[PDB]
Amino acid sequence: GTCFPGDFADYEELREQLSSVSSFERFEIFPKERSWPNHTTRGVTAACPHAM
Amino acid sequence: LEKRMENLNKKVDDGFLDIWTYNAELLVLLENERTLDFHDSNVKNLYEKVKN
Ligand SMILES: *[C@@H]1O[C@H](CO)[C@@H](O)[C@H](O)[C@H]1NC(C)=O
Repeated sequence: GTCFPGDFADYEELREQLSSVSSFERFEIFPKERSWPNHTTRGVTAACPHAM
Repeated sequence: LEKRMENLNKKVDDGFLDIWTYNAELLVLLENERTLDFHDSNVKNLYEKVKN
């Protein structure tokens, strides 16, 4: 689940909303490369590992 | 953000109505048959009394 520790606000309400959902469409709300010109978008952590 | 309470209230309201509807229909369909059998029994008692 949440690999980084923290509190998920209104988790059970999110489950109750997602119970009656037939489909989803995953779309890019903010592009990573172009919508942040003056910040560093590269961020990794050891609490969430992928392929060692 | 109180969807669970709304669904609980709907569950209570839709669960009582089914029980009361079922009880009313059972009461009517049993008392009708009891009334008809009672009438047939009364006619049979008059016939037996006149014969005796
Ligand atoms: C980012 O930095 C550039 C260079 O100074 C600046 O022109 C721009 O307004 C800044 N902000 C964004 C959102 O691009």
